[PDB]
Amino acid sequence: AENLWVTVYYGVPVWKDADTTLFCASDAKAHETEAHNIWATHACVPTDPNPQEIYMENVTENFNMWKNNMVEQMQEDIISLWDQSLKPCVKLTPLCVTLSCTNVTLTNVNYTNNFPNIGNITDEVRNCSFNVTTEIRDKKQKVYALFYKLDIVQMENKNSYRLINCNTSVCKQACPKISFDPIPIHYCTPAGYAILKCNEKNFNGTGPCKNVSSVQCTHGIKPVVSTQLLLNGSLAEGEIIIRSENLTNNAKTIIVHLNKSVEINCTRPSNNTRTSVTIGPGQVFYRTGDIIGDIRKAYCEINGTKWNETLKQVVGKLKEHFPNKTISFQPPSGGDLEITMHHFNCRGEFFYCNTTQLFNSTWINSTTIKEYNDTIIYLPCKIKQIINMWQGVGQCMYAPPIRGKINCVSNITGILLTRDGGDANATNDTETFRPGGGNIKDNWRSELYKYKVVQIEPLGIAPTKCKRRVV
Amino acid sequence: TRPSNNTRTSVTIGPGQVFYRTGDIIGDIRKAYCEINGTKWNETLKQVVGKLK
Amino acid sequence: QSYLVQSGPEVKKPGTAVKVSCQASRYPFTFFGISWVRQAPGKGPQWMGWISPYNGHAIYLDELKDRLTLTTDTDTTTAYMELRNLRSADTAVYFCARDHTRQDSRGYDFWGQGTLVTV
Amino acid sequence: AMIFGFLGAAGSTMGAASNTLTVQARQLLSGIVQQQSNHLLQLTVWGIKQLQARVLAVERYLEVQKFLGLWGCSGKIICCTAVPWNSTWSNKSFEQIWNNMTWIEWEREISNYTSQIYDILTESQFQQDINEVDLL
Amino acid sequence: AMIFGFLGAAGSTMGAASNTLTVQARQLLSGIVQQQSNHLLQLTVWGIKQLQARVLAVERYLEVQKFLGLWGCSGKIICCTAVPWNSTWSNKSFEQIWNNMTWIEWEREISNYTSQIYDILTESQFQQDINEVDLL
Amino acid sequence: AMIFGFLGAAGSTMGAASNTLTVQARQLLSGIVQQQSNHLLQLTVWGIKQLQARVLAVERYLEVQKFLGLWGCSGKIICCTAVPWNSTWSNKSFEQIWNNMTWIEWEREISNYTSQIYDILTESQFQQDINEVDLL
Ligand SMILES: *[C@@H]1O[C@H](CO)[C@@H](O[C@@H]2O[C@H](CO)[C@@H](O[C@@H]3O[C@H](CO[C@H]4O[C@H](CO[C@H]5O[C@H](CO)[C@@H](O)[C@H](O)[C@@H]5O)[C@@H](O)[C@H](O[C@H]5O[C@H](CO)[C@@H](O)[C@H](O)[C@@H]5O)[C@@H]4O)[C@@H](O)[C@H](O[C@H]4O[C@H](CO)[C@@H](O)[C@H](O)[C@@H]4O[C@H]4O[C@H](CO)[C@@H](O)[C@H](O)[C@@H]4O[C@H]4O[C@H](CO)[C@@H](O)[C@H](O)[C@@H]4O)[C@@H]3O)[C@H](O)[C@H]2NC(C)=O)[C@H](O)[C@H]1NC(C)=O
Ligand SMILES: *[C@@H]1O[C@H](CO)[C@@H](O[C@@H]2O[C@H](CO)[C@@H](O[C@@H]3O[C@H](CO[C@H]4O[C@H](CO[C@H]5O[C@H](CO)[C@@H](O)[C@H](O)[C@@H]5O)[C@@H](O)[C@H](O[C@H]5O[C@H](CO)[C@@H](O)[C@H](O)[C@@H]5O)[C@@H]4O)[C@@H](O)[C@H](O[C@H]4O[C@H](CO)[C@@H](O)[C@H](O)[C@@H]4O)[C@@H]3O)[C@H](O)[C@H]2NC(C)=O)[C@H](O)[C@H]1NC(C)=O
Ligand SMILES: *[C@@H]1O[C@H](CO)[C@@H](O[C@@H]2O[C@H](CO)[C@@H](O[C@@H]3O[C@H](CO[C@H]4O[C@H](CO[C@H]5O[C@H](CO)[C@@H](O)[C@H](O)[C@@H]5O)[C@@H](O)[C@H](O[C@H]5O[C@H](CO)[C@@H](O)[C@H](O)[C@@H]5O)[C@@H]4O)[C@@H](O)[C@H](O[C@H]4O[C@H](CO)[C@@H](O)[C@H](O)[C@@H]4O)[C@@H]3O)[C@H](O)[C@H]2NC(C)=O)[C@H](O)[C@H]1NC(C)=O
Ligand SMILES: *[C@@H]1O[C@H](CO)[C@@H](O[C@@H]2O[C@H](CO)[C@@H](O[C@@H]3O[C@H](CO[C@H]4O[C@H](CO[C@H]5O[C@H](CO)[C@@H](O)[C@H](O)[C@@H]5O)[C@@H](O)[C@H](O[C@H]5O[C@H](CO)[C@@H](O)[C@H](O)[C@@H]5O)[C@@H]4O)[C@@H](O)[C@H](O[C@H]4O[C@H](CO)[C@@H](O)[C@H](O)[C@@H]4O)[C@@H]3O)[C@H](O)[C@H]2NC(C)=O)[C@H](O)[C@H]1NC(C)=O
Ligand SMILES: *[C@@H]1O[C@H](CO[C@@H]2O[C@@H](C)[C@@H](O)[C@@H](O)[C@@H]2O)[C@@H](O[C@@H]2O[C@H](CO)[C@@H](O[C@@H]3O[C@H](CO[C@H]4O[C@H](CO[C@H]5O[C@H](CO)[C@@H](O)[C@H](O)[C@@H]5O)[C@@H](O)[C@H](O)[C@@H]4O)[C@@H](O)[C@H](O[C@H]4O[C@H](CO)[C@@H](O)[C@H](O)[C@@H]4O)[C@@H]3O)[C@H](O)[C@H]2NC(C)=O)[C@H](O)[C@H]1NC(C)=O
Ligand SMILES: *[C@@H]1O[C@H](CO)[C@@H](O[C@@H]2O[C@H](CO)[C@@H](O)[C@H](O)[C@H]2NC(C)=O)[C@H](O)[C@H]1NC(C)=O
Ligand SMILES: *[C@@H]1O[C@H](CO)[C@@H](O[C@@H]2O[C@H](CO)[C@@H](O)[C@H](O)[C@H]2NC(C)=O)[C@H](O)[C@H]1NC(C)=O
Ligand SMILES: *[C@@H]1O[C@H](CO)[C@@H](O[C@@H]2O[C@H](CO)[C@@H](O)[C@H](O)[C@H]2NC(C)=O)[C@H](O)[C@H]1NC(C)=O
Ligand SMILES: *[C@@H]1O[C@H](CO)[C@@H](O)[C@H](O)[C@H]1NC(C)=O
Ligand SMILES: *[C@@H]1O[C@H](CO)[C@@H](O)[C@H](O)[C@H]1NC(C)=O
Ligand SMILES: *[C@@H]1O[C@H](CO)[C@@H](O)[C@H](O)[C@H]1NC(C)=O
Ligand SMILES: *[C@@H]1O[C@H](CO)[C@@H](O)[C@H](O)[C@H]1NC(C)=O
Ligand SMILES: *[C@@H]1O[C@H](CO)[C@@H](O)[C@H](O)[C@H]1NC(C)=O
Ligand SMILES: *[C@@H]1O[C@H](CO)[C@@H](O)[C@H](O)[C@H]1NC(C)=O
Ligand SMILES: *[C@@H]1O[C@H](CO)[C@@H](O)[C@H](O)[C@H]1NC(C)=O
Ligand SMILES: *[C@@H]1O[C@H](CO)[C@@H](O)[C@H](O)[C@H]1NC(C)=O
Repeated sequence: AENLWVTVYYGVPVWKDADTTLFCASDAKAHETEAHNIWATHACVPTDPNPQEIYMENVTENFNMWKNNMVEQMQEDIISLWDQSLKPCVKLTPLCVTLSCTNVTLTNVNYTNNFPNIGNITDEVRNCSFNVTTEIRDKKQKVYALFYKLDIVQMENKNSYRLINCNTSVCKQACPKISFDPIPIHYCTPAGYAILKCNEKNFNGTGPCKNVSSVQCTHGIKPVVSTQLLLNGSLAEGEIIIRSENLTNNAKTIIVHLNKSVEINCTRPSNNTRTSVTIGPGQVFYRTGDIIGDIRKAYCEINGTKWNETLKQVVGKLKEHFPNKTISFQPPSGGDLEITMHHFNCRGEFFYCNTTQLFNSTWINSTTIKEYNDTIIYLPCKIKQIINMWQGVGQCMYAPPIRGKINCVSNITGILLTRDGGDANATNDTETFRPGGGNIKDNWRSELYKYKVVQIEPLGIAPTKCKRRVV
Repeated sequence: TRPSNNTRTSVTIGPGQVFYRTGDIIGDIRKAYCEINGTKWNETLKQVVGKLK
Repeated sequence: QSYLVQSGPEVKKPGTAVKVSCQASRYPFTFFGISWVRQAPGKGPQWMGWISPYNGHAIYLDELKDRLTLTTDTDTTTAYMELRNLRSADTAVYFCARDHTRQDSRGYDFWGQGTLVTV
Repeated sequence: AMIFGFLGAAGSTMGAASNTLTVQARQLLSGIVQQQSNHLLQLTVWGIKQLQARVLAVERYLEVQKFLGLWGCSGKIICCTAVPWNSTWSNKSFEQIWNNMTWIEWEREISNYTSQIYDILTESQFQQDINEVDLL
Repeated sequence: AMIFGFLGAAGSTMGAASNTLTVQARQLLSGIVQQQSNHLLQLTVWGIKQLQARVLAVERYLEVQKFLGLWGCSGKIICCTAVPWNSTWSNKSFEQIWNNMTWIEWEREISNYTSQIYDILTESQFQQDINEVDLL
Repeated sequence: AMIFGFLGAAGSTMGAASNTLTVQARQLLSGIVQQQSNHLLQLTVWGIKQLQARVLAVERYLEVQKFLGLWGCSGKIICCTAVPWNSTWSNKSFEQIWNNMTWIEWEREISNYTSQIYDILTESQFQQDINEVDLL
């Protein structure tokens, strides 16, 4: 009608998709330990004591993981924090010298101290001697250290070795006061932005979400790093979810998200001694002087029955996406040591566990129920000190040994699989999935899959019958 | 133009440090040079002296 | 978008109970209210009740207050109407009508084909 | 009737959503980004992100306040204007807007004319001031 | 009667301190921090402390200005509202406030109800705009 | 009569330049500096130079807005005041200003009394609020 005039409404509930800067927020209780954690440093503002989560009722929003800019932002921040925490630490250039290594010799009895009989570290370490510089540059001293065979590569003149990194890059020694413990990080937004949260229990990555809610900061996200299994994550609400950018494309990694946690219990039974030498002015190098007492390979304990159950529900969901085919699991077919073995961290010691007993089975038709009694699965693990976790992007690190025995207990929350292609043989009613794949980004798509950053647009223009009163 | 034909070869001078050098110069070997049209420069140098005067 | 379909005709003996279901599809079921009207042959439509498929709130007519109850189902998007103590004069064509808008409709947008019941 | 949270009335029609304008307006500049933040601490990885977050929050607030000043609506939640509605931006009646549409659907419908409407609102306010100077 | 400096009337009662409001209001955003500042010169130790002083001086100004807009008091030194005084925040009479109390003493007395009062003030301005749209 | 661009009417007299105020006013805070900017990307040579520009663009807008608020002219393009003109700042008649001078020439003429005029305008708005509290 003629009686309609333009009216300006301030505070309108409207948003649009946007990309912005997210800052950190961490709980104060985990703070004030003076441990100088790498990730959630002192710079994080205190979290909100009373977070607000608002349910938006008649709202359908389009969510799309695999295209979420919060995942790329988190990766940029995680790498950036890693590099700066190592900047003040000590360079290990003097250790790129010729090493003359021999078999290790130890003095103890320690008759296996436990049930497992995986083996002993002897034949897994070498006793190497070399020349370094004292605090005075024109004086040389001969020292010795115990190195894992993974950290030293032979060059020539048998019984003469060198560190692996000495032809790729220089490696810094992690500062002793730095802590690797992942503590939760809350990603927040500037005022004038918001985060949309999808509350659907059974929601794959993409598509409309009919149960959106509004929040201001994400939940506590741990920067835990792993390769084949997601650890210490958040369980699914409804049931197991299989999320893949395209299940038809075999180049895309499949993410499995468990609704029931499975315990993994890893320990390093050996007893290493930390000793320090001076390699230069103000530079001190921490080495494993000796390993006296218990000597046994590192291992992880998995309850056999739980894994078989968890591996049985998962194949149930797989058969839905692959109807008329049998599902089998196989160990990784090759690649770097981070891909072929389960890599994680525990008190600063970096593990590489085999995990071949977990992923070697075939589920033909479930014709009959097969019952077996409880067993414990022992997974041999290897330790490494020269660490390159960012695929040769970040700064290489050397991890000083940790005194004493090491034990860690963590949850298993998901699996990163990789289906393999084929034309004729692979179509003979069989599908093999192998653990591992993707990159570290997929370790955080599993936490940030339910979030979406939007920009608020509080200015509304509407027709009403109110006319401005002219003077 | 630089008519020569240089070869880029690399050696390792330290851990992670690689030095690119001219290993050899095989094939064409001639001093580098620049070509200017003589007539154009005469004109451009001739108008300029006009403004300077 | 949007279309309401009822069930087939029924021939029920007097005194029995009859339930007629109107199925809604191709539109957001919970956004628009549902109304039921009956149109006896050779007569005009009569308003019976209005049911909100969002919060279940219902409105009835006094004469049908103690005899008629309306229920709504969300998962399959179907509206049910049950009537008991079927008098001989209840024979009429029954319609399910969608509201014009989401609030203060003042009109019915879409109807059903009708369900003639004989009593 | 119950009070709503931030964006709690995003899915309700305009007639019911416009009763919660102060909920969204009260959160535009104020947040936990302005805390005390518990090796230059202000140059760390998360010292820079907090800084530019503080500047982001201000610009978003001033981007709306810039228009309110031009249109003469400073200090108003709902501000009436002297610009007649043009039945080319939208010709929906009262019931087809305030009882059948959400603010998100509507702002998408007239999305092509928001820039045109913004210019008209500024020009209208300018004329009122011109017509006042040479009237008193 | 003489003009005071910045905060020169902090010790005087309200009745006399309210005659110097423009002295404090005039120094809220402008200072020597916005000068030209006489090895990136803006990454030095004091290149950063000046940058974060400029952003700080802006948020402090916008924090007060945000509330003035919501309450409909934009562009006013002393603004009257339509919110009746509730005799639970304070039941002192005229002489017991404007002739016996300083602004610092009083703002501490009602410090428990400022947040409640702020929300009431915002809601009151909202009702005025609602009552005006459906009146013209 | 044709529309001008930014600063297109800088050479015209006041009577003609005053009809193009919204052209300059519309460009005071909005610019391409607030884009997404296509080794921390925000610490590079031009990452810093962009951040400083964003803060500068906000201070310049708020510097003018501070004065509009103190004088009671918030949300107006042309604002009338109650301060009589003093024939010591300039004693030129109507035609000698609005038909013979440009805004640049004039602002240089009264440049010695701009600071004095600003203070008076703030003091005048203060009296209006004082005279209103003790009148209602
Ligand atoms: C998935 O999640 C799960 C669960 O969240 C993860 O599993 C958890 O992981 C955390 C961290 O990895 C574990 O916490 C650590 O526990 C150990 C062991 O605690 C026992 O021993 C304590 C005494 O330690 C002494 O003895 C041990 C041998 O037993 C020896 O190895 C050690 O060096 C030391 O000599 C006992 O006190 C403790 O009992 C009780 O202690 C507390 C009271 O004091 C009480 O509150 C506890 O609840 C507990 O009941 C227990 O018997 C701790 O040693 C370790 O402590 C470090 O970290 C904390 C902060 O977390 C810090 O306050 C400590 O000071 C210590 O920090 C040292 O090491 C840091 C590097 O790691 C370094 O940064 C620090 O500066 C400090 O080092 C400095 O001081 C030392 C000397 O102290 C010096 O040598 C250094 O050079 C340097 O100057 C943690 O608290 C959980 O136990 C574990 N939970 C389970 C169930 O397994 C799992 O890892 C996650 N998985 C993944 C993949 O993420
Ligand atoms: C998510 O989406 C859904 C769906 O889109 C949305 O649900 C709507 O919510 C709004 C709330 O804003 C509802 O509108 C209200 O409806 C109230 C109930 O109205 C019905 O009942 C009225 C009689 O009820 C009285 O008597 C009964 C006992 O019989 C008693 O229990 C009640 O408490 C009450 O006292 C009846 O009159 C009314 O009829 C209206 O509507 C029909 C059809 O729409 C129309 O034809 C009529 O002409 C008449 O207009 C209806 O049958 C109602 O009480 C309430 O009214 C108050 O507010 C209005 C606002 O203007 C005032 O004018 C009025 O005086 C009252 O103060 C209001 O109208 C709407 O009905 C819902 N829609 C549906 C389909 O259920 C959610 O809100 C959305 N949620 C979010 C978060 O987005
Ligand atoms: C620090 O703290 C101290 C103490 O808290 C504070 O001192 C107070 O300062 C205020 C200034 O704002 C004083 O209030 C003023 O007092 C003036 C003097 O009042 C006395 O004298 C009046 C008569 O004086 C006239 O005649 C004499 C000659 O006889 C001549 O010298 C004078 O100049 C003047 O012409 C007399 O009427 C007055 O009586 C009042 O007070 C008593 C007791 O309080 C009361 O019972 C009466 O009913 C009457 O109200 C008193 O005896 C006064 O002139 C002045 O009045 C002007 O301002 C008011 C403001 O409303 C106008 O209404 C009025 O018309 C005048 O224009 C004003 O009242 C106050 O007295 C001080 N208190 C004390 C204890 O000394 C400092 O200011 C503080 N400083 C800072 C920086 O914070
Ligand atoms: C850069 O600088 C230059 C110089 O400083 C400046 O040029 C000036 O531009 C302004 C524009 O704002 C000119 O002012 C306008 O002049 C218009 C023409 O006025 C003359 O002609 C009038 C009659 O013309 C009518 O009839 C003819 C046919 O004969 C027809 O073609 C025309 O289109 C028109 O219909 C005549 O009446 C007028 O007389 C006025 O001026 C004389 C002397 O100045 C004075 O003595 C008279 O008393 C009378 O005032 C003149 O001879 C004119 O149409 C136009 O009027 C409109 O605007 C005014 C605004 O107030 C309205 O009041 C009026 O009703 C009309 O709507 C306006 O006056 C000015 O003349 C230019 N100066 C010169 C020297 O050329 C540029 O603008 C500058 N540019 C920039 C970018 O800065
Ligand atoms: C209040 O809002 C509702 C809902 O609005 C809609 O949903 C919300 C959530 C927002 O997204 C809105 O943007 C959106 O519009 C309004 O309900 C709509 O009302 C219109 C008008 O009545 C109606 O459109 C007519 O439907 C008639 C019946 O539908 C049958 O046929 C369709 C065929 O549609 C085909 O084409 C469309 C695209 O054009 C396709 O999407 C669709 O899939 C089909 O391919 C069929 O789909 C149905 O199942 C039904 O069988 C239909 O006959 C009409 O066609 C005639 O239209 C004009 C007359 O208007 C004639 O001149 C033509 O020649 C055609 O013959 C219209 O298509 C919408 O379907 C309703 N939507 C819903 C969800 O109910 C409501 O009107 C509003 N109230 C007001 C404004 O008061
Ligand atoms: C690793 O080899 C070094 C030799 O470089 C061993 O150090 C010596 O061991 C002999 C044998 O007991 C001692 O007599 C010497 O005193 C040790 N020191 C030196 C400087 O020779 C070291 O014991 C070996 N470690 C292990 C675990 O086998
Ligand atoms: C975790 O999810 C699985 C499905 O992946 C759930 O297993 C289903 O449980 C229901 C209830 O007993 C059965 O009816 C289904 O047949 C099961 N599905 C399969 C594939 O076996 C399991 O219950 C969930 N567990 C928890 C704790 O939520
Ligand atoms: C993880 O495994 C270790 C050993 O494999 C468990 O340590 C045992 O704890 C019991 C206490 O119940 C002791 O009696 C044993 O002596 C311990 N074993 C050894 C070798 O010391 C540990 O309890 C396991 N963690 C969890 C959470 O079950
Ligand atoms: C382990 O090593 C430490 C350090 O040398 C030693 O004191 C201890 O006796 C060894 N054995 C055990 C059981 O701790
Ligand atoms: C787990 O299942 C495998 C078959 O894949 C079987 O060989 C093994 O015995 C089972 N273990 C337990 C503890 O049930
Ligand atoms: C599997 O193949 C059979 C025929 O060989 C077919 O009947 C059946 O429908 C197929 N399964 C599915 C889930 O389509
Ligand atoms: C284990 O894996 C091998 C190949 O790696 C396969 O041939 C075998 O069938 C699997 N199962 C068992 C019980 O070895
Ligand atoms: C130039 O050098 C390259 C690289 O050694 C060689 O392959 C080539 O034959 C040489 N001559 C010419 C004409 O390119
Ligand atoms: C309405 O807008 C159109 C362009 O959007 C314009 O052409 C038309 O003139 C406008 N209506 C009126 C009455 O000016
Ligand atoms: C005054 O405030 C109190 C809470 O501080 C409240 O309970 C009371 O109702 C208020 N008075 C009035 C008249 O609303
Ligand atoms: C005009 O200004 C001068 C100082 O610039 C001042 O002395 C004079 O009093 C003013 N005029 C009036 C009427 O106050």
